[PDB]
Amino acid sequence: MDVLYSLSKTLKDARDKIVEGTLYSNVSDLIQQFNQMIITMNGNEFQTGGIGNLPIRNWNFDFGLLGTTLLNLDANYVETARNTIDYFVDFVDNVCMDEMVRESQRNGIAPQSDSLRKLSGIKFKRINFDNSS
Amino acid sequence: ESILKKLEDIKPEQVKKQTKLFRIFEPRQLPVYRANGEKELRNRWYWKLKRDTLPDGDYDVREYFLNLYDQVLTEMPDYLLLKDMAVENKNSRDAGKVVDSETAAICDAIFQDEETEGVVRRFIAEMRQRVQADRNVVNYPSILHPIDHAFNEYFLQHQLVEPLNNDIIFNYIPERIRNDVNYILNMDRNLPSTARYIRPNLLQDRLNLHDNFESLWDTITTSNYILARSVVPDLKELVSTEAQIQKMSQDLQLEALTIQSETQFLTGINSQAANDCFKTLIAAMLSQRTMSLDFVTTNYMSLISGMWLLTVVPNDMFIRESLVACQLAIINTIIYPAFGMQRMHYRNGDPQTPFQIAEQQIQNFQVANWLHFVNNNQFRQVVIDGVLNQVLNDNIRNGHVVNQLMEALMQLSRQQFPTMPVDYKRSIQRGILLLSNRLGQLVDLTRLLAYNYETLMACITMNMQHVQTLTTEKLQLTSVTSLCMLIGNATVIPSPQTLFHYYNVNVNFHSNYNERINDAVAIITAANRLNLYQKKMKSIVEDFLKRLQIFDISRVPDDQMYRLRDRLRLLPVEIRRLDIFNLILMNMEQIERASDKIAQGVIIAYRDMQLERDEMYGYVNIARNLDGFQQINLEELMRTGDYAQITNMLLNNQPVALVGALPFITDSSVISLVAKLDATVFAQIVKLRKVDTLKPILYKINSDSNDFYLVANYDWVPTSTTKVYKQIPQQFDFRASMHMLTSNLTFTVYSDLLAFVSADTVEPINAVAFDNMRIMNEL
Amino acid sequence: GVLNQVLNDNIRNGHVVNQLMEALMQLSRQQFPTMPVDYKRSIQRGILLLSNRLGQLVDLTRLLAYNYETLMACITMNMQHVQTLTTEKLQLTSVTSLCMLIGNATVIPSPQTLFHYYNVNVNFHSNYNERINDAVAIITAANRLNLY
Amino acid sequence: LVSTEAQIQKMSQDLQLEALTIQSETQFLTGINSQAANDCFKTLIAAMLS
Repeated sequence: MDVLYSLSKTLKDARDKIVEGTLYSNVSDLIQQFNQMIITMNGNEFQTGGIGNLPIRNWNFDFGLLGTTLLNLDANYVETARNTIDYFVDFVDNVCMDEMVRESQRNGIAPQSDSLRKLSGIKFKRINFDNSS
Repeated sequence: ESILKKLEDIKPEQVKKQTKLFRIFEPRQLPVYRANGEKELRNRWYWKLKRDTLPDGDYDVREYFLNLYDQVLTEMPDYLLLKDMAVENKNSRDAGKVVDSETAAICDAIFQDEETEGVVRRFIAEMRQRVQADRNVVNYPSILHPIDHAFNEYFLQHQLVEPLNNDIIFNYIPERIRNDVNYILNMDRNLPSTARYIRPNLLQDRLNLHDNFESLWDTITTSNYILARSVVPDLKELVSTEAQIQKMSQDLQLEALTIQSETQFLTGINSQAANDCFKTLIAAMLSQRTMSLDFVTTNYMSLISGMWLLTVVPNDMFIRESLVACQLAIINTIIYPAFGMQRMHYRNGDPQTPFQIAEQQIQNFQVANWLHFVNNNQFRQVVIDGVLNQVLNDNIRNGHVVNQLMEALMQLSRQQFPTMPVDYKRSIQRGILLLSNRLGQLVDLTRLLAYNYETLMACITMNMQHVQTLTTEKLQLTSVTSLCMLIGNATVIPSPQTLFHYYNVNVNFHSNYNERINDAVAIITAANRLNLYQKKMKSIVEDFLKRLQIFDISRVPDDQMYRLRDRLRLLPVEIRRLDIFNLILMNMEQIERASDKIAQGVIIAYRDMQLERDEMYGYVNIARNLDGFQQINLEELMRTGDYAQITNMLLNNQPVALVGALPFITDSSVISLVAKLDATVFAQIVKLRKVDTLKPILYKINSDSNDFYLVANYDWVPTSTTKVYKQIPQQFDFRASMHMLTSNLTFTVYSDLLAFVSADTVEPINAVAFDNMRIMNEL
Repeated sequence: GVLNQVLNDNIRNGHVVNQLMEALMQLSRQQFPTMPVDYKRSIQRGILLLSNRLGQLVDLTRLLAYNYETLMACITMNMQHVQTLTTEKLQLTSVTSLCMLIGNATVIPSPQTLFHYYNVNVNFHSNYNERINDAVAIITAANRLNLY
Repeated sequence: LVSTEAQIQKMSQDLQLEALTIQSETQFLTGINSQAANDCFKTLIAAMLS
């Protein structure tokens, strides 16, 4: 949950902050968090399940890091970031839907979807950051 | 240079060939005796140790088997062709062959022996080789002891040669060289189906010497730097130094009567410095050796060239103090005075570099943007073809960063320098003009550096590790200025032969490193598994480092060697070595029990026990096992020196078994047995509290004994109160010892694959970079 | 019946050196925020010079403690701890020599050395007691004989 | 004991004292030898004993 929340929070920060013309210092820490998320997710295969009518979806992460070279973000930078963010938002939304439609009588607080169970592994703890909601 | 001689003298790996079957046992004739101890007319063949040289003491026996493991690893071949070992069997019906000549000698001795049964002679007469020429296979008869057969069968079934063809030779070239359109490769031989080669072991560093072994890593990076220097191509058709100095003097308007900063701009401009800078940069990035910046702050040309250098080379390649000094000089001599900013008061030890502070403080967009690029220009770590590499930014590789630097420089030239005398602005403008008169050459030079770097990087086999090294390679900024002022339009790329040489040296070093690691790991693991607790392993690591050939072990402390030992001890053993050691572990008890020099122990009972009957001894006071007796371990007794228990047991005549590798006396005297001399040899243990002098009596009573009539004339079965814990030899069964050894009939092994490849370059004027454009483009 | 000054068991088995190692490994990873970087590198590399001798330092601590305990077994007078007027001056460079140069060759007191040390301690203790008794006897005799 | 030459060179290479600006470059590694190590061992054990 904390990892899934951190992924969504990073994506929301990227959507709100990676905008044309913005100082790189406005986004430096966000870029580092985002690149850490990319590093952690790269090479991991996920499946969001087929319960009910939710389509079975497969997710592969082989993304390059976001650049650090611009003093102000230009349109090319925003477009590359937008592409990566769009894939990640699709993944997070699908994981959230796959978790919401499942329930358990024995341990209903624990993750039920397979992807959220995988994201509970220690390797993904690096993604975890500000939990302010 | 002696370092280059050491690194380029390393040979790939000495190929071991087997010339004879490995043998621990041989057949041997022995007299046999009837159940009553009378000698039979017929003899019997028994397996014996070929070299019965086992020591006294269990610890020394385990040491002996570590030495045997080393011997077997020495004798284990890379490949084997049995026809080289094949010799005539003179009694073969078909006049066929056997392996090895030792087998032939055994067969001859058995066949000629009058006591040999005719069935054995028939069997010898049937021993011959079979050739399957279609499959390139041959089978030979051999006579081997089962343990010998296991060792030789393992050698035959685990050879290191693989089929070799033209496709394999071509694929041995790194993929990036083959994918380059600047190189054309050719062959003139069709290698046959019988061609073989041995793959180098290019595993990536399992010791992680780049982590926490800083002296050793400094040595490795120094050797790599020297080799990279040797393979970096020399610059051709540099601008004439005299002509360029004349042109620069005209641009600078040097005045005889005035002391001018611009004069120092000419300092240290010559082709030697330019070539040295080129080599230093490429070699330092190839070896990931930290560079240090040497410059005079009064040379503003040095600072402008330093701006170019920090644009193109990622700044982590520089030691922090020198980078900070260069950046601070650039800020306080060029940038801040240009914009009228107060001189940067920079603190030594600041978390930020001067360029980072200036980027936060500079309101001009082009200058601030170039500063930000420098502040964030880094190597990209990428695994390519299984090798970790440090890749440059694409805008460095196409030379586009030079344009950003030139934009910032043009912005600086346009500034007013409000708080400066006008001649100061004139000096800065003159230095910038010297650099900007060669913008096309600078783009070409950046592209050439990047291309040579990545082409030579394709030849690197070990992971490129980015860690600041203990010592640096000094780079003079005047040399950077020479390279910027003198580089022409002549494109120089590594020769294909140079690339192959560099790649082969890297492969030789990598393979040697892996093979020495495997040897050290096998020895360390075997020594632990043999419980050699008194063995200090420093010698093993010292041998390992010596065989790596690049370190001076006299400079390596014992603590570092033992840290290396700890890291090696965690690695798994290579499969062939592990299987050989498993075979030795499986069979060492049997090999030790075959020795005629030692017994496995002695049972002191205090009751009459009949001597056992065994054809090769007659009557013998041997124990096949220690069942029904308390065991005192002699090795523990010798280690602790505490003799209370053994002294009490001996003084009280308490039956016991003293267990451990012991030498024994052989006594064939019936009178000596009747005198009960075997019971007299233990009192010295109590007298002196030593057991390394213990030597039990092994009675051998038979018709060769002088007083054997007593056995014969009294229906008396000899009895003793002591027994030797010992095994009897196994009979040599000729038919059961025959094995068909199979191998390839014939093949040829090849060492240097790239010798079959002839490679040339396209015309350098038409050599292209990764972006398909010519590397250099100036008229 | 003899008071003894004994060590924490973590010193005797040398386990606490690991903790020291841990601490100084942390110190080798620290930023040293305002420190000039060459000096920081030198400090961290010296820290690691001591750090990378963890096995030798554990062995040295165990050897020191074992030698201390074996020799302390031979002491017969109470080991009273007092801050003395004068001290033995110990150079930290000698500590550096011991820490950087100790190998893995165990050295323990010889049995004859232990017997000699114990015999000298016993002789000193016995002589001390006998001279106390002689002095007390003479003083009490002089007083009881009224030798004012 | 570890060879004084080897350990001294190791310490000098790691410490890079020459490259520093320490007013006492020579004094840094003085007093590092087998005699000092043995004296330290004796001093520590004997001081605790007494």
